[PDB]
Amino acid sequence: AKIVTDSVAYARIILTMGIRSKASETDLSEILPEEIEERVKTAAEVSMG
Amino acid sequence: VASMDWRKGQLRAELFLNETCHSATYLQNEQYFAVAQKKYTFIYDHEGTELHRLKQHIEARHLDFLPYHYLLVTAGETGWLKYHDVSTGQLVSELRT
Amino acid sequence: EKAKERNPDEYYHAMHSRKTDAKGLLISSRHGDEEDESLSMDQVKLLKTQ
Amino acid sequence: TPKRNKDNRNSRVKKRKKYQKAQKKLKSVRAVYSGGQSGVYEGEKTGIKKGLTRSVKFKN
Amino acid sequence: ARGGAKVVIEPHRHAGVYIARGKEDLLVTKNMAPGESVYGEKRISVEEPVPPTKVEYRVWNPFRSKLAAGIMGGLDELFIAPGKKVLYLGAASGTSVSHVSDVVGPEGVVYAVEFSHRPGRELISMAKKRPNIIPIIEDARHPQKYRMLIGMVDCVFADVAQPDQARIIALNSHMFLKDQGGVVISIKANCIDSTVDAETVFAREVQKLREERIKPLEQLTLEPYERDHCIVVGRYMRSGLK
Amino acid sequence: IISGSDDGNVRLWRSKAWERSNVKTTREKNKLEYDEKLKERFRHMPEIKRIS
Amino acid sequence: TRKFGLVKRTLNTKKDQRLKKNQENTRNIPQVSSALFFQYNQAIKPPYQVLIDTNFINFSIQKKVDIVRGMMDCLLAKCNPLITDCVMAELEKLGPKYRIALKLARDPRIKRLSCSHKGTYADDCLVHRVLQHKCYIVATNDAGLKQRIRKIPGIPLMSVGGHAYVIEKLPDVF
Amino acid sequence: VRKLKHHEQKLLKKVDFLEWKQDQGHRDTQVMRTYHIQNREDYHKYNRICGDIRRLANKLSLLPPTDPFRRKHEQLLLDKLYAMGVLTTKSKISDLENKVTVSAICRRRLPVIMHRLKMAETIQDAVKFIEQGHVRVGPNLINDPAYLVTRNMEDYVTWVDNSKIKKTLLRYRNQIDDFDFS
Amino acid sequence: PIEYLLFEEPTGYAVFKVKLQQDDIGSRLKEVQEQINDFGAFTKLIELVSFAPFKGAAEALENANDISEGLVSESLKAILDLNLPKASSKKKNITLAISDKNLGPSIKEEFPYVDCISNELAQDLIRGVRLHGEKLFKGLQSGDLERAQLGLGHAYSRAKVKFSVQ
Amino acid sequence: LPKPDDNMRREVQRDLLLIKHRAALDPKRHYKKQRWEVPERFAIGTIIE
Amino acid sequence: MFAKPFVGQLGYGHRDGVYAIAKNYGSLNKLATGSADGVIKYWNMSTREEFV
Repeated sequence: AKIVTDSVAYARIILTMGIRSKASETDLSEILPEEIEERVKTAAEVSMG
Repeated sequence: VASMDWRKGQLRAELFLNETCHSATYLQNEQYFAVAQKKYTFIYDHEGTELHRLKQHIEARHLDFLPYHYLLVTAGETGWLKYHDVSTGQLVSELRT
Repeated sequence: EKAKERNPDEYYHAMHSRKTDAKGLLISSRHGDEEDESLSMDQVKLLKTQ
Repeated sequence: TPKRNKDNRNSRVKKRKKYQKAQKKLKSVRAVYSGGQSGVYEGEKTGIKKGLTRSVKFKN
Repeated sequence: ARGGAKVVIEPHRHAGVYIARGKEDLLVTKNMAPGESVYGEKRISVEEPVPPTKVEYRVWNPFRSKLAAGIMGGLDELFIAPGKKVLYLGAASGTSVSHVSDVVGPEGVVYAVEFSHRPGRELISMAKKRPNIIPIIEDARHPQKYRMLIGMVDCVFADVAQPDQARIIALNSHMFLKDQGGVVISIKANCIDSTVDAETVFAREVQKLREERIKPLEQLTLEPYERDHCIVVGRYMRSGLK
Repeated sequence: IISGSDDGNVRLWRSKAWERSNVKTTREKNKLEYDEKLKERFRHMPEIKRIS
Repeated sequence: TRKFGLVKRTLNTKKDQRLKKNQENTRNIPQVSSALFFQYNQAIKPPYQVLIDTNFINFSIQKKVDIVRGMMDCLLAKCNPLITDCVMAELEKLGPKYRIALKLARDPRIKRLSCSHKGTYADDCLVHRVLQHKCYIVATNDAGLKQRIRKIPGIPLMSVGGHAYVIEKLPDVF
Repeated sequence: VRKLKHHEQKLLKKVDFLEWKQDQGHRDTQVMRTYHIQNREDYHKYNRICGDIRRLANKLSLLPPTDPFRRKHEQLLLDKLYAMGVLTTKSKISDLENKVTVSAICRRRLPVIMHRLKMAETIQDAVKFIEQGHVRVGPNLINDPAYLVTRNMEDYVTWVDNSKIKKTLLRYRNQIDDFDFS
Repeated sequence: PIEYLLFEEPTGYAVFKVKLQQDDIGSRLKEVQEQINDFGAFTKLIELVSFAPFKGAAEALENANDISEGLVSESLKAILDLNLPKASSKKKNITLAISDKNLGPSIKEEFPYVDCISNELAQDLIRGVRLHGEKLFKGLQSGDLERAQLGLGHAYSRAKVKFSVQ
Repeated sequence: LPKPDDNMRREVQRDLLLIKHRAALDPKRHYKKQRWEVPERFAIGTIIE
Repeated sequence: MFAKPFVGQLGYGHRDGVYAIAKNYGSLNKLATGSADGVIKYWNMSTREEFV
């Protein structure tokens, strides 16, 4: 909620990834810029929720 | 008398002293330096301000410094050689030559 | 007592800006500001437009 | 006799009014506690000072 | 007040605490999560203009949270800071740990410690909406059991009502508080030794804190908000208390 | 050095009164050492002896 | 195009920061105790803790009265004495001629408590503990410290004279 | 210079590059700044005379008190200094050793005496007006600001004629009689 | 003798060499109590030897839970047995400092030649490990601790409070 | 807190002057004696429920 | 200027004057004191508090 603040860039992650374990182990880089994409990969690795 | 920084082009202190200046020297660093006027030896800072008017050293034609004792020496047209401590202000010795 | 002891050679550096009436007593403007003595033509042109 | 009052004629009435006058002085000297909230209101009503510091100092 | 009253927010001398000046003055702090009151207290909204933002301010209830009673009492320097970290003890609900989270900002975090699972479920639910709060359901008397989760807090605040308040604060401050860090303890005289009076309890507990190398700086009775209480604010010296 | 008393007190003391209980950095350890060995050979002029 | 009235630049002796003596460059009101009336201090209830100085100790030896059961006669209620670490340090700094009064001071029935001062003054410590709490009762037998504690309200003081003690500010004298 | 720490400050209690014992508390630059004298040796040139007054002060007092040679002498010197203006008291004679001061002798200089007659805005702006050639003592203007004005001569210091320093003064009063081209 | 000490980071365990012992007679003094504040003085006392990070957040939760019950985990047993020299279980056991006094019998049951020390001396050193933290590990840390403390923080809090997202 | 500019001035100084002289708005209030100069950083908000 | 030999006393001490002290030869942190009351106390000087 605090790294990708765009409304539809958030939503299309949810259509693609469902679990934070799924987001770390599989592809997301199509719909994100790479410096943001690598940093949500750290977010999918260690997180809060 | 100009407290000249030399390798770079800066000038720390420029002074126009209307008495006949004879000899000036840095004493402990580049900051504090002491000039010798017509009748009295003055001591200056990096900004060109006066610090003390030395009541002794009543003639200073040749003024030198030796660094490991903080010792300001003066001997001019007067026969006397006066040793002065720039660390404490005590005139250490007054030799009548 | 201050009247008899004027010493008519004094200068304070506000003798330029402060004016005096022809009768003898000093004058002070109603606005009191040092900027609203009058109005320039660019101000008058804009203020009449408003 | 100089004209005294009905208050001095009884000690029990005098001790009551002397105590209630001393109680209102005590509320003026220090902020004593009174009740809590049986109603709705949240904070205070007499203003909040900034540089007040009504705390005793623990000097060594 | 009502839904049409207006106030002027002026910053209090303590940083992070703000003052709402109206017809009556109020003690207010800027909220983390807007729109929802953590325990039903009222809240103030301002708008600042770039497109505008609507940041919401939340009032601090003095009679339910003992820290707010001490602020309007007036302290020399409450060590809870706009940037530092704070170790709460005894935060059952968010009666005050929401506002302590509000005064330390997003840069600092707040470590809420409580025992019972019934208010710890509420402490879980709030700490996932204010990201600076993390809760400790682990027992506060034994800091060894939760030493994984806390690293070098800067402030410790006591609100637990066990009679061994001096032992439970020293055992936390010896291992989690930084040097020269602030120690705030809300001393309750009924919960420590009810057989003896209030000032005897206050003299005893500030002496036990001096024995455990916690120098006291100030005490405040907070009388008009709560009977028979005190807060003792002091600095953890640990090296030459004299 | 632990010292008793007739006053009922058991005081504990230092061996050398100028040293400290710290662990020092290698710069401070050398310079404190250098103050000691230079003091050892230069004991014999009387104004080192006057202060010591 | 020079300026006018040129003067030699010198040392601005009341202004510069290179001197030692020009290196210099929240209202406080301590509240009254909430357990204190005008003059009562209603928190004075049994048991009691007395603060002891040397002039209390040395006169009690002079007047043949031991502390714990001697405190029983005047104050008449249950009370235990406590002596600060500062006081016992300076009481035993009197030396050899009061060591019997030293021995009566160190006793398992006389409680002791620690201290935090960069000093050993008995009068300054006893007042500061009194100011910060208004909880204790003080035993003193010199006029300098007695007037210092008589000027703070609500603090019971006791002294010794004749054969036994005498309390001053306690309402429950009997 | 480094705001030296305690373990070396006790070793260096007596060091100061800025303040020395021969510098007599910096009373030279203190009375120099207050009264705005230009060069550096002018304070000490007064101090030799102010020391010489005190030298004749003490040497008058080893004499017997009821000496007829004494009875004439210091009253002659007191009237000399009163007409000088350096001391402004005829009653005491102990003032001729105590109240005789360089600050007593430098307030009788010209630019201070402007400020006592309120003819200048400050004590420094008098030096500016004296050096620009505006100030006369009787017939002639003097340009040296280091002029001691006699107590009698204090009455006659005006502005010079036909000058712009006088025209502004008379224009505010609406008094300019330009037949005398003032 | 406090020859080895142990700190347990939120991501992994660590075993530290103690090169110098602060003198424990004057352990309440002004000088030695502030000597852990300076990183230039604490690093003469301590030096890293081993640091085995936790393989995942799920492994980090149960390992932190096993410490909370006062039991030695598998990863703690693995990192200690392969760092402590095999000393005697009868004479002059190797001294290892643990922040928990309760973990003493659990370690010595598994490792009979190692003794657990939790004094004021041991607690002051382990507090100094927290005080410097990331500086002492020479960058070996698997991830930032400032998220690792928070990540394990809600893991242990939610599991002990026993609630579900359903 | 954001700085007060010299705009929206008619709606702010009326509130500031009323808060500064709030001791006479109601004869039955009697606030603490204080000064309350207009602060150099402040803001305006309304209480909502 | 750094000669500060007193560094602290142990506990509250005994009550008549210790006439026998024995340091622990195998451990750095312990000693035993006994005074004229026939009371013996075991001291940890790390905390400067008696065990028992």
